[PDB]
Amino acid sequence: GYTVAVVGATGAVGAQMIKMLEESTLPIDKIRYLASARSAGKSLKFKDQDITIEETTETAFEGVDIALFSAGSSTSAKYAPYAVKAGVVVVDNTSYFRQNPDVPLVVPEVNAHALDAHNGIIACPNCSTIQMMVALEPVRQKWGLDRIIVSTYQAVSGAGMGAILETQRELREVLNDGVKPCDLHAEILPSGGDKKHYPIAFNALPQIDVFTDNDYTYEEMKMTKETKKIMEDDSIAVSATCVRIPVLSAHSESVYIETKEVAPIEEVKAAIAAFPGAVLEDDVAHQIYPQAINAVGSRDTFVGRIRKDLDAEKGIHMWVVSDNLLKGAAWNSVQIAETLHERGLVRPTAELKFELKL
Amino acid sequence: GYTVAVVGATGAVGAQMIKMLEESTLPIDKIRYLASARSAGKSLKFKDQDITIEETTETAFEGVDIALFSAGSSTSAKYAPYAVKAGVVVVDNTSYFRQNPDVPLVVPEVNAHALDAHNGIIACPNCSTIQMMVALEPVRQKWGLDRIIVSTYQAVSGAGMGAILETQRELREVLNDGVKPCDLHAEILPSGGDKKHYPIAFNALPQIDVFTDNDYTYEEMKMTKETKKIMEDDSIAVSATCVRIPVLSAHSESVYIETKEVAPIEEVKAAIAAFPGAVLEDDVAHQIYPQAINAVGSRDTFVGRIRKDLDAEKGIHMWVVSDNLLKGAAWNSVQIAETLHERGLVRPTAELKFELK
Ligand SMILES: NC(=O)c1ccc[n+]([C@@H]2O[C@H](COP(=O)([O-])OP(=O)(O)OC[C@H]3O[C@@H](n4cnc5c(N)ncnc54)[C@H](OP(=O)(O)O)[C@@H]3O)[C@@H](O)[C@H]2O)c1
Ligand SMILES: NC(=O)c1ccc[n+]([C@@H]2O[C@H](COP(=O)([O-])OP(=O)(O)OC[C@H]3O[C@@H](n4cnc5c(N)ncnc54)[C@H](OP(=O)(O)O)[C@@H]3O)[C@@H](O)[C@H]2O)c1
Ligand SMILES: N[C@H](CC(=O)C(F)(F)P(=O)(O)O)C(=O)O
Ligand SMILES: N[C@H](CC(=O)C(F)(F)P(=O)(O)O)C(=O)O
Ligand code: NA
Repeated sequence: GYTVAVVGATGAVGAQMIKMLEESTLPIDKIRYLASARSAGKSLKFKDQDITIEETTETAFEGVDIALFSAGSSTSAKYAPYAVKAGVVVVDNTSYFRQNPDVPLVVPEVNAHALDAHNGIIACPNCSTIQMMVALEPVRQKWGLDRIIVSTYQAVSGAGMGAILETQRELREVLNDGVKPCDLHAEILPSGGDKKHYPIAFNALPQIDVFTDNDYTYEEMKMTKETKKIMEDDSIAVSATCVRIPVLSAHSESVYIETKEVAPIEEVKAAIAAFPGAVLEDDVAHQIYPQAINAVGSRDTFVGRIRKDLDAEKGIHMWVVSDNLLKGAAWNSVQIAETLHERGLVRPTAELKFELKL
Repeated sequence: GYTVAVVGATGAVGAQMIKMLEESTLPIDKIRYLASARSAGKSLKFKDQDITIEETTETAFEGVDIALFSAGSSTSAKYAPYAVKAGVVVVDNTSYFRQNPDVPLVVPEVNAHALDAHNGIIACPNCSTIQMMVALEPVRQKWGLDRIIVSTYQAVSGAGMGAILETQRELREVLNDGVKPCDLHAEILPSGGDKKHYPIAFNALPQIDVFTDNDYTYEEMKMTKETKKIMEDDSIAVSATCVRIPVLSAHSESVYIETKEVAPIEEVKAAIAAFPGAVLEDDVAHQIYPQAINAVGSRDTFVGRIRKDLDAEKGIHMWVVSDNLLKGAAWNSVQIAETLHERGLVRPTAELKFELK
């Protein structure tokens, strides 16, 4: 069996990585929980076992077969290359390595083939991108994809445990203490590292991550760039608006596409229904559509409100929902590791292709 | 001055209509509040004065100059034609008369001209449509509009006072009682008149109003058909997705447009800033963009996140936010009434064109 390390075991994704590992088929002989100096020394469960949390260091990866990283881009940049050098296969939840040509960017239902040529690091894509890829890939396979316009409705757990706690505090202050939403104090949202912070309670913040040079945010551009890499087609036009709403878990997305060929809606429905990891929830006669609260806890991606555009021949609208901590993060990572095992790809990489930052 | 009646004075919109009238320049000699039998007798304030709520009947409109309706489509269906008969000018905040060719469907900043030929009824458009029209008209004036794609983030107050209280209860039960959002009991949302009801707490419900036979909701279809009427151009392609989110007040909209001619972004920002009723809130270097919680209480429509599409040369994305009970309803209605007064259009209609029921 494998020695498996979870880096960032204490965070929101880390907690779900633990759960998905507990429920995994992976033969695990030994598990290790790694975090920062803040959590080192504390204890955390794996099933019934007590696991002591260790500080993540350059030397902490000896004897490790598989390491799942979810501790921010900084941690992966510093330590993932040292893990590869130790002989680990890293599944990385951060954006740091995603656009590196030596790094597969994988949703297993879409591009498992990319895993075969890995060089020690597999990047888990952006959470909002992942669920959109599951929904759209069965459509692309049959009718092609020319463009995507997406507006997201994103849960706060994607910004981490602190953002979850901030959201609950703000809501409790409003609903129990009578504080006005605009009088709330915020410390993290919309973006922890950015200069200014705004309340999320009873609000909708059209900012996820920091702004880039082109007035789109990094989140919006990640949706653009990662889609093109995952689907291996730079010609797919993608533009996004990414918005944080008062939901703790599960991202929802209003997705518009134009296919290359006319895609009859009933066949699109059937195509999505038949695609692994995708579930059709589309019965408007009984008000059946994907809902964030129903998707929580499920590894599946739910698709409904499917209908053609009122004017554009090749245009289709839909509503896509998935648990952002599961398919958006921890489940996608564990599924990658299971696929690596299936394909006999869990082994050291001889040639190091990644800078050691010390 | 005028005698002004508010029909549906006790509701969420009714309360804001009172507030907008209290803050209005309209010369009001006498104020009347109308509602159902359940409210008849009770008292509501107009500034410092005590006004007794009257039951709305087909004969209760004698002497009235202006009637603002926001009491449901069936209430306007039954009573507005009798108000017109009595010589009233009706400003209707329901969807009922909106597609009638004899009825102007008005956003004052956009199509005030349409008021001149009114036949006693002027329809206030759908809330989510209004703020989109305020944002987009200044762009259409200069570079035209080929298509609109819009995804909404709608506040629960649009569904009425009960939807607010249902949302608050649900959130309290999750946060205070540890009830999973899954297990919440709902009675109103997504749509009061529909068969099944779902929790909104920590959720996003892709249903507003009921479904039509083309799989779009009436809300999505209203944004389509009302846009075409307001902008007087049936050639504008409009497709919408309308979503309820856990916000009490103010609608947000992710709006994609394609113009007829390429519209330079700084000029688009300048045109929106210069347009009455629209405010530019767009300074990404300082994280400035419209926000629902900031828009509550204001008559203005706030526009930001303005940027060209990454690929379509004439494509532009933006973010539009307005208080759905103000510009979305009560303020648009009162502003209509003020515009009628300015244009000398508050007078009895000679020819009745609406069937008495
Ligand atoms: N409510 C509770 O009683 C409870 C439950 C769960 C989590 N928590 C705590 O709340 C914190 C919230 O985290 P967050 O909002 O900042 O984001 P987060 O995404 O939820 O977690 C970030 C993860 O990255 C790890 N990390 C950060 N810097 C690191 C470094 N230099 N080297 C190795 N790992 C590093 C963190 O470990 P560290 O934990 O050591 O910082 C954490 O596991 C967690 O870190 C956790 O300690 C509390
Ligand atoms: N706790 C709650 O669930 C909640 C809270 C406040 C009010 N309500 C009542 O529930 C009903 C619908 O719920 P909602 O929250 O969506 O209300 P709403 O939209 O905020 O208000 C609807 C308004 O229309 C009026 N109206 C209804 N039927 C009428 C009729 N046949 N003739 C004249 N006026 C009429 C109501 O007056 P009336 O008040 O006289 O009915 C009310 O002022 C309303 O009638 C409202 O009064 C419910
Ligand atoms: N902030 C996250 C998305 C991110 O920006 C991220 F976590 F860095 P990713 O690795 O791209 O999923 C969110 O709102 O869900
Ligand atoms: N349900 C309302 C919109 C409506 O359906 C309406 F109140 F009937 P309208 O008069 O068309 O604004 C909302 O979501 O805000
Ligand atoms: Na194998």
